[PDB]
Amino acid sequence: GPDQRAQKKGDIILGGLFPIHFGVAAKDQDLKSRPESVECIRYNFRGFRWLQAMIFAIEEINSSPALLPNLTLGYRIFDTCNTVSKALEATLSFVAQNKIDSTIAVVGATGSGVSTAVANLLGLFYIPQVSYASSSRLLSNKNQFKSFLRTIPNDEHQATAMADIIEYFRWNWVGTIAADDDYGRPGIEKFREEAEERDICIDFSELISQYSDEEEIQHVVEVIQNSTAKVIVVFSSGPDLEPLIKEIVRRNITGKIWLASEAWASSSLIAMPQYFHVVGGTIGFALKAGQIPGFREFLKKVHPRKSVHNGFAKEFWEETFNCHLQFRPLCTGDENISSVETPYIDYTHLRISYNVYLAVYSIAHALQDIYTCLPGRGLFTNGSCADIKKVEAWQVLKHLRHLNFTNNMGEQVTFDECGDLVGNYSIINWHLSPEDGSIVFKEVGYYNVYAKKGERLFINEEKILWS
Amino acid sequence: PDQRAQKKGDIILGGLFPIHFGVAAKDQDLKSRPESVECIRYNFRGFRWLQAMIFAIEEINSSPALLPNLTLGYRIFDTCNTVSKALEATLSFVAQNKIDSLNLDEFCNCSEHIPSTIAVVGATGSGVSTAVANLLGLFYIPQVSYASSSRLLSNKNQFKSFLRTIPNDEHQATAMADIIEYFRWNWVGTIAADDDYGRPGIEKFREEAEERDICIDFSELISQYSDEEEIQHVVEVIQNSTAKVIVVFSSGPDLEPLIKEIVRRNITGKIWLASEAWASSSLIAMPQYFHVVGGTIGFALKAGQIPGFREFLKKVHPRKSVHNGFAKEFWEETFNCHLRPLCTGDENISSVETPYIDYTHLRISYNVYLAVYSIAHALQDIYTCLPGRGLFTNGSCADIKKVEAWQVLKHLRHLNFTNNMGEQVTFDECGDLVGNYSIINWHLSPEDGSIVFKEVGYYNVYAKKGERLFINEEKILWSGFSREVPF
Ligand SMILES: O=C(O)[C@@H]1Cc2c([nH]c3ccccc23)CN1
Ligand SMILES: O=C(O)[C@@H]1Cc2c([nH]c3ccccc23)CN1
Ligand SMILES: *[C@@H]1O[C@H](CO)[C@@H](O)[C@H](O)[C@H]1NC(C)=O
Ligand SMILES: *[C@@H]1O[C@H](CO)[C@@H](O)[C@H](O)[C@H]1NC(C)=O
Ligand SMILES: *[C@@H]1O[C@H](CO)[C@@H](O)[C@H](O)[C@H]1NC(C)=O
Ligand SMILES: *[C@@H]1O[C@H](CO)[C@@H](O)[C@H](O)[C@H]1NC(C)=O
Ligand SMILES: *[C@@H]1O[C@H](CO)[C@@H](O)[C@H](O)[C@H]1NC(C)=O
Ligand SMILES: *[C@@H]1O[C@H](CO)[C@@H](O)[C@H](O)[C@H]1NC(C)=O
Ligand SMILES: *[C@@H]1O[C@H](CO)[C@@H](O)[C@H](O)[C@H]1NC(C)=O
Ligand SMILES: *[C@@H]1O[C@H](CO)[C@@H](O)[C@H](O)[C@H]1NC(C)=O
Ligand SMILES: [Cl-]
Ligand SMILES: [Cl-]
Ligand SMILES: [Cl-]
Ligand SMILES: [Cl-]
Ligand SMILES: [Cl-]
Ligand SMILES: [Cl-]
Ligand SMILES: [Mg+2]
Ligand SMILES: [Mg+2]
Ligand SMILES: [Mg+2]
Repeated sequence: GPDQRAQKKGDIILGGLFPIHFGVAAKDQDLKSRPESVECIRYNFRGFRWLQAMIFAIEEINSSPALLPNLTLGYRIFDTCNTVSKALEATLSFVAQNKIDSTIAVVGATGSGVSTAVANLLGLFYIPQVSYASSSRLLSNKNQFKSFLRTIPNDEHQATAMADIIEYFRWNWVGTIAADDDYGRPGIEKFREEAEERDICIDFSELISQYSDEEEIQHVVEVIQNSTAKVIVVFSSGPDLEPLIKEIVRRNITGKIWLASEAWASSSLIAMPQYFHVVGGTIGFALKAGQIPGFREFLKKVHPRKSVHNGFAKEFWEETFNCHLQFRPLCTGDENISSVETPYIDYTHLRISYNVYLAVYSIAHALQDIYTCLPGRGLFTNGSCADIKKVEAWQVLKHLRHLNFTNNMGEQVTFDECGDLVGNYSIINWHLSPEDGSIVFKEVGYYNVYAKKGERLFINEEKILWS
Repeated sequence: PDQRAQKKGDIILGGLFPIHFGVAAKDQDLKSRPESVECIRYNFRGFRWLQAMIFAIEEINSSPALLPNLTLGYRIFDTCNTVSKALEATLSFVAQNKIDSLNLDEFCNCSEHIPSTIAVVGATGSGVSTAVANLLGLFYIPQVSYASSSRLLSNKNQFKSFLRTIPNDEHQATAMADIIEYFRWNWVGTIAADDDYGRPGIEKFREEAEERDICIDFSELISQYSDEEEIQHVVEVIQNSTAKVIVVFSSGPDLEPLIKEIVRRNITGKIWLASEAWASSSLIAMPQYFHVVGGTIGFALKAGQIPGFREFLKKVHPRKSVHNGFAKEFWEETFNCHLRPLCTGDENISSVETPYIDYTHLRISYNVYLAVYSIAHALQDIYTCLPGRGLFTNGSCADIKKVEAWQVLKHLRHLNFTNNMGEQVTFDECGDLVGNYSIINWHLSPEDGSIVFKEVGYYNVYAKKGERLFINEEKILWSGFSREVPF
């Protein structure tokens, strides 16, 4: 498969897909010469941290005598660059054996459009796929996506929560903006429905993307400028929102109340001090934080020399310290992760990282249920058991479907009939640090998804800065 | 990959067609290894589409002028209107390319006689074509769809190798808004197939409706595989709404279960605005639904002609058609027999009415024909390329003895030829072809008792905004029969 990867041999192999870069180099192909492989661009430190959470979980599991005693979990982890084409190249390598007719499960991907394309392929071979971040309602369809599960909740609930917040403040007038993809469009469509139900009037609705040109961006900015709406609901990833926000900042459009979907509510591409005059005071959703003891210390042990199995550690180092590995100064190999602020280690809560950790543990526990299976008490024909020495992916899928374990936070993890894992949301608000000058994500509330109308939303208004 | 239509040649075109309407829905409990899904419900019109591709290729091969050195072969698979079947097929189309991408030729035992697919014709449903395009685009294999009209496929960043001989739905959705504004209708309902055809068609409709101050009372989603509760919910929304006009963006197969239940409950007096995929669908235009579905107003693509195609169609035979492995089941389904009594092998295609041969106009069939000819002409442009005047680096030319798919794509992107109807065929920068629409209205035949598609207007996409619609109000029969409005 692909050149740059994180790989380690084992008895049972987990595939991994993570956005180590935010995108791909805009060399629009006129096809005058044979297309070359496209270059990934813009290092995603947070994504590398996500990838680390998978490697951490696997090492921790292998270090546990109790969990899967006979066996070692290995891995094969690739960079998607947030792009369907790269994700799919990687995925063709995961199914290489099956297609000729060995990867037993896949953790990923991030964007719902990437996970969809991956799922169409993995589902052919009944290889289970557990996404840590793809939240589109479209992936809940088990007729189309037969092998897909996720440790993040479905956006039906988040979109409803957005309508509930607006109704809570007795607002009645908003604008909407959505990424033109399988995350933004179904999220905002559900929002529209719930908003109409609550007599919230929507003054405009625009689409954006990472690749919107100057005219498209200009048009959206003009719609925003010509509207009396103050509250703008935005369902988008950071990369898809960034070009719009840059232009809004350029024109100094001040005083908007931004309501942020979870994909950009914590995005370092948007939460930048020099945008704060436009973007300050945004209110957004975040998933519930989880804890992973020892993960931060593991993170600080990365090294381009010592990390033999993780071929992304090299570029990570070069990007962090702005150097080149043996004029771009050469890296010493002795520099200090703690001296440079990036999202790699500058975080307070683990959210998506926790979902990654749970995705791996879901797979591991499903395998453990195979290991401990007693004849007659199994899930397959005639109460038969699968053989863990010769496990097939479809058996792991079966076990993932019936999985029920208690996680380190004391919570039961099970997947519903659609492969979804239910969850609540935290509500955060963008403040400026008086110490730091940086944007701080203050928790101001939470949303309890499965409570009765009018008992779901808990907000501490006193904590909100409207700028 | 078992049943297929296949024939060797120097240059191979892939094909994808919905020979069945769907698959046997059977939730797998995964107590034993999953088996492949069963395709169900023979699609005679789709088999005709597949025939138009084979016909075009035989015609081209019979032409001394067009591609003289070379023969075009083909490898054509049934999608059953499903992503998974389409993708199994597509993995065969890219088998060679894929081995190269992963260096798999060295690390496992791999053949040296895997024939290369140079272009693919298909698929039908936009949801299927999108998934196929993600894969074909990886290898820059050109894909020319004859029916996938979603605006999403116009995105060349995502779908690098996709083109089509059908217009995208942006104008069609606009036309629906124009018609409503024309009749001063308001508080309309919308229904869309929950896929990449229905959702973006209705989204564009919503935008245009808003621009014209048309209010929408409900918006529901449906599919072929909706369960009883889902269908019941949508029928209840329709029952509880004051809306008389309902805009429906869906294929026939995705609409059929909803319509059956609407008929079951005798919901009458609705004005249905039909997207092009179901405005002529034999699954919906059935006499016994006419009390619900009569008077539907919908869109139809421009017809084209293919001399000799009808006669080619009548030549099909389970014995003689060695290359077309769908001919067997076609025969059995047409004559209700087995190779249910045994088939003689001598029965007559003209004795049984199915969509195979019971048609007036070739529309999607013509798109299929043009898709194949688009590929052939792009190849011809390679054949006739003169050094310095070529499309590649330094005005260089491709070698037609060693053509690569990406070069065909390049040529398709700049293709400009004149078709048998005297029209220029070119694709815009998004891989799209422009087309007008006829507006049709569902009448009942006084002779036949069957549903007839009366032209009552047209939509000219070349005219200025607000001057594209023409309707002849006098020709509309409301609820299918009434010249008096309202009644
Ligand atoms: O499904 C999707 O496309 C989004 C992608 C996404 C989510 N959360 C994120 C955090 C960082 C980067 C990307 C994301 C939630 N679902
Ligand atoms: O893009 C899609 O999914 C639809 C599929 C489709 C169209 N027209 C048709 C006629 C007959 C059967 C199917 C179709 C237009 N685009
Ligand atoms: C917004 O206002 C500008 C300046 O008055 C006007 O000319 C333009 O047509 C408007 N643009 C949009 C997209 O509404
Ligand atoms: C935007 O407008 C403010 C006043 O609201 C003005 O000071 C300046 O032009 C802009 N703000 C900044 C931080 O540049
Ligand atoms: C999961 O297991 C716990 C502990 O036995 C049990 O209480 C809970 O009811 C189970 N949940 C499901 C959904 O099976
Ligand atoms: C959300 O939190 C509430 C309050 O702690 C709890 O009762 C509920 O079960 C949680 N829901 C989910 C889906 O985790
Ligand atoms: C429609 O009919 C009545 C409205 O009062 C009610 O019993 C039923 O639940 C309604 N259904 C829907 C989908 O609105
Ligand atoms: C259904 O209702 C209409 C009258 O509005 C008509 O088509 C038909 O006579 C009715 N049939 C039944 C069984 O109710
Ligand atoms: C195609 O060819 C004709 C003349 O043969 C030319 O005039 C026309 O502009 C061409 N079409 C396009 C879209 O370039
Ligand atoms: C569309 O309609 C008008 C004639 O009504 C004409 O200008 C144009 O040629 C038509 N285009 C096509 C592709 O038929
Ligand atoms: Cl990803
Ligand atoms: Cl799947
Ligand atoms: Cl981000
Ligand atoms: Cl098809
Ligand atoms: Cl493509
Ligand atoms: Cl149909
Ligand atoms: Mg262990
Ligand atoms: Mg809009
Ligand atoms: Mg020839």
